[PDB]
Amino acid sequence: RVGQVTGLAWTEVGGDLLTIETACVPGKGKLTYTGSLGEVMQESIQAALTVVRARAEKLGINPDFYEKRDIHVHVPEGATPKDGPAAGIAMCTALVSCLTGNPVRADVAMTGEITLRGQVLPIGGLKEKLLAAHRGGIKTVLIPFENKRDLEEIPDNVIADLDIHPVKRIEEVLTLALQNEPSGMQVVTAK
Amino acid sequence: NRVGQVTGLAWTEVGGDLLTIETACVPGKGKLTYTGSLGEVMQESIQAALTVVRARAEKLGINPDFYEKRDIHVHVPEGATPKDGPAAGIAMCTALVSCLTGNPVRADVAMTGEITLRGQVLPIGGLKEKLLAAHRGGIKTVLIPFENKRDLEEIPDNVIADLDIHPVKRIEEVLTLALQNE
Amino acid sequence: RVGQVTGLAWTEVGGDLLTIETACVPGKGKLTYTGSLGEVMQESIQAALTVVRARAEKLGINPDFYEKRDIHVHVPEGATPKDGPAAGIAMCTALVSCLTGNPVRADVAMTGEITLRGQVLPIGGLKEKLLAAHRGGIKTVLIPFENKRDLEEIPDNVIADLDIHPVKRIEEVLTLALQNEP
Amino acid sequence: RVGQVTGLAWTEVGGDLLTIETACVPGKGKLTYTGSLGEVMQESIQAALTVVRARAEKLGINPDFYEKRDIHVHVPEGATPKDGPAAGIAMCTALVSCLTGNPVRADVAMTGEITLRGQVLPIGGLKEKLLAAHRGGIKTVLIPFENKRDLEEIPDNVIADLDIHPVKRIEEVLTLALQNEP
Amino acid sequence: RVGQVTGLAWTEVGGDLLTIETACVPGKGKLTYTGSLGEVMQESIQAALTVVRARAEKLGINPDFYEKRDIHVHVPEGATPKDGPAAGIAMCTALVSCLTGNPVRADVAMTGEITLRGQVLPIGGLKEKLLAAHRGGIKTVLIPFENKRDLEEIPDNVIADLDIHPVKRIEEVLTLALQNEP
Amino acid sequence: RVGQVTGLAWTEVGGDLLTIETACVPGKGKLTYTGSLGEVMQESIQAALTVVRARAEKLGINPDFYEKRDIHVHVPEGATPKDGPAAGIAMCTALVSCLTGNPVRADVAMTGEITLRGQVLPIGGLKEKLLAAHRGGIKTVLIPFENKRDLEEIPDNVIADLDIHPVKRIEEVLTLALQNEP
Repeated sequence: RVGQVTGLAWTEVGGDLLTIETACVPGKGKLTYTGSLGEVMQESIQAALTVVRARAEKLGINPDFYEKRDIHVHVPEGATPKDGPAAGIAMCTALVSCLTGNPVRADVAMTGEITLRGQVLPIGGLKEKLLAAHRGGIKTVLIPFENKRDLEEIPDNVIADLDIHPVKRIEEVLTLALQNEPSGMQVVTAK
Repeated sequence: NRVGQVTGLAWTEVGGDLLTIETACVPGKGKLTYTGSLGEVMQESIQAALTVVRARAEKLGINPDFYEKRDIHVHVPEGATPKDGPAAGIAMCTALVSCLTGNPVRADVAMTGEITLRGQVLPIGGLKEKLLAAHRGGIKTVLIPFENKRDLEEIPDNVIADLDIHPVKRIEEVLTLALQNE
Repeated sequence: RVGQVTGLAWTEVGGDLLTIETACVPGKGKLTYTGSLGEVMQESIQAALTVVRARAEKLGINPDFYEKRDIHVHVPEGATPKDGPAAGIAMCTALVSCLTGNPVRADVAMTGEITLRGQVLPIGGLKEKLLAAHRGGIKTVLIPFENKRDLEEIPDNVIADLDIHPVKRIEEVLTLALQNEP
Repeated sequence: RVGQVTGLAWTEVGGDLLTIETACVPGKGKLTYTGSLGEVMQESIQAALTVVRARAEKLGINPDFYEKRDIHVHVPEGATPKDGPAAGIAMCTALVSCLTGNPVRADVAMTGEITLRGQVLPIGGLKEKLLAAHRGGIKTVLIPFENKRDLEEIPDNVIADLDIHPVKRIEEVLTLALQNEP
Repeated sequence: RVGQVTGLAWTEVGGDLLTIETACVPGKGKLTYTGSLGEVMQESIQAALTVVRARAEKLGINPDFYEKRDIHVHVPEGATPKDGPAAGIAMCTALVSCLTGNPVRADVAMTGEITLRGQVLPIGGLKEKLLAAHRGGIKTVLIPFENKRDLEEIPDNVIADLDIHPVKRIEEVLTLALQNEP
Repeated sequence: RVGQVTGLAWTEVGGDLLTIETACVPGKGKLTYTGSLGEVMQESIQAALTVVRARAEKLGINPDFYEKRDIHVHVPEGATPKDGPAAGIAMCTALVSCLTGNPVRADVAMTGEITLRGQVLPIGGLKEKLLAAHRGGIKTVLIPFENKRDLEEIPDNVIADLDIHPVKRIEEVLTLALQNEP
């Protein structure tokens, strides 16, 4: 799906999984975000968007086009309170996909705090996040490189059904989550 | 006549029930306003409904730039009744499509369901009380989310007898069923 | 010019007579509303303006008047809290009068909740309102159609002194309350 | 004396007197009101300003002043909370004076609530206001006509050196308060 | 493009020595204020600005400086809550200094509330303020004319060491505080 | 590298090493501050921002940047509350870096309240801030000149390892923090 990403982050009912949605429609450069989102999660969307815009050239988003779009990120179920920083890289991925028409890869989830520099910072509650992904039949989860330590204390039955890809930067997350290569143009070389 | 109207079933502090969702779309400059003693969740459902229409504007027969040329006012009477939740979403989407196209809505049809940006219809809570309101209100046909079908067993036989309940998965089905012309 | 209508609506000390004032001078589209107005009454003014906007051409108003008018709705006494939806039809009438220069009738008061579609919904406290009109020497009162039931309990002399007209729709209100044609 | 008017209105310390000040310099139509003003007094300013706009042509003011002048109302002492509607006719007078160069008259004070139609409505605590006028060497006081009967329960000596003019309409206030025929 | 004055005004610590800063960088008329300022102090900034604007021609400031400058008034220490009207004459001084390039004499501190007419009104806590100027090594202090009596209850040993200039109007403050005659 | 500064400031636990980020992409002047920042810290960003504007020309910065760029200051970790004025010089450094493309030295940490005139004011918690820098591998720390006295009671081993540069003004800060001469 274009603009749809599965994040793992905190909701009232524990650190469940989140179905993030995004729309990029004819407009005037307005950003709106909804889904009973707490302050910290809101700010993660703002950080995620700035990350995209700072990388517009590499990702092929023209500023002309971007200022003629409104963006709405919505996170159903609408009434469920969600919060925290851990959907950061999912917001970013969703927004790149939304702006470029680049479909998100099926059966991937991701968790991690985004920074303006593109670094994926570690999150809390990896146990229950991975539990939620397993429960949902997710096949591949992207997690912060720096949470690799936390995999040890997770039951090996859940670990077995999940393909875990620890990531350090947003460029890697995008290559792992989107169908087409989001950064640059493709050069073929032969030896 | 730039005002769409649709019978919704949604939560109210006087026991969540039958409401008319209204949506006007007069000449303007792309301002959204919403009224009716709405809680935050319901307010956000209006945003989501709008976005569904804006994204599907061509497939729906609406000018894709309609939003620069129109003001949108969504109102949910009765005006003093505190109301909330996502269950009016598909009614808001329908009202807005009606308002912009001139296609009237069937007054004998009511609807309940959370809408997503992807045009899917998600399940709601308190289906009993919703369907009770549709029954008491003399509504003929109710659209409910497909995932609320299992909830239909707890509904009293006489309400199931009275009401033609059509479960829906997508906004497409909603519009086909609720709008008079297409 | 200055639009001026007598409504019956809730104040801190109960339902009472309110002088609703409107000014609509050349401008850029600003809406201001004052009078120690609670949020519900504020929303009723928004609803009333939308009704007018949606009927602009039928009413003979340039449909882009909102681009070139500022509108100030004010409800004295300034210090007295007021609230609820029952001035809706008065607000609409005041707006129409001001924007068309069609003066409001002498000795008419009105109570009733407006909706964007133009249906007039019933209000509470009709007895207190009708008593206030009667004490104030008002000759004609427009009430919502679904308040006909509340007339039984009104003192007989009050019913006899007042000309009471139940209305279903805003068009009826404008025809009865405005001095000229519409 | 231009744009400077003595109002009589409520302050947190009493019904004290108010030195209302105004500035109106070329700009984009900014409106600023300061002086620890409560919501009701702020609302009286908006009412006063709409009355001026509605009458701009008859008062010698260019009606585009809303877009060509920045207006600042300020009521020292800055930290003293002030509120209520009773400075309404003082605000209207201040604004007219500021916008036409017409100085207010020495030793005049005024109290009265303003309506959009220009009627002056009665106020409370008249005795305290007249006392503040007396202690302030005010020789002429404008008051609402409906406060005439309140002059009875005020004593002989706190009035005998005050020239009290009960007024019904804003025109009368402006004629009495300003130096040149408005 | 940064003016600097030492004021004496109320802080959460007490009415102390305070560096009031103002920048006036090229721009399009935005006003920015920071320094943990309470609402009364913010309003004193608005009065100060209006005073400078009303007198721009006299002072040698280009008219329409408010079209072409952004103004930022900051009062360190950033975390210390401050409030009241007493920095008013210091804000005026800083703004005139920023706009004209006329440096402020660092041997001068000042306190006083400013009115739109340029009058200086008396302030509170004179004792604390003059003690903090003395402790701070300030030679000269400007105070409201009406605060003269208050000197009599401040230790004579402190007051003997201060060159105190009681002032009625903003012109007197600008002549005393600005290095070059404005 | 560019638009990235290591600060020492206040934090809900008490550690104090802060990773300050900035971006300044093409836009229309929007300003966004995130990272759970308290109001005093946000004001320090506004102060820092005006410092850059005042000096834009000297720093090679296009003075149009304030309406031509969108500036985002973010301080992870996103969830951790942060406040106080002690990141002011860091915020200024981060902003200058971003707008010039001049990389910040990764071996430098800093702490210091900033003023509109560019002076660096003393902060609190020096002992805890320096211990954070000692533990965290930083080689050079910029501290306000007036905190020199606080080094006396900090343990020798935490300071023996650090190159501590006490600074009075932002110009020093920028020379020592940035890779290429500002």
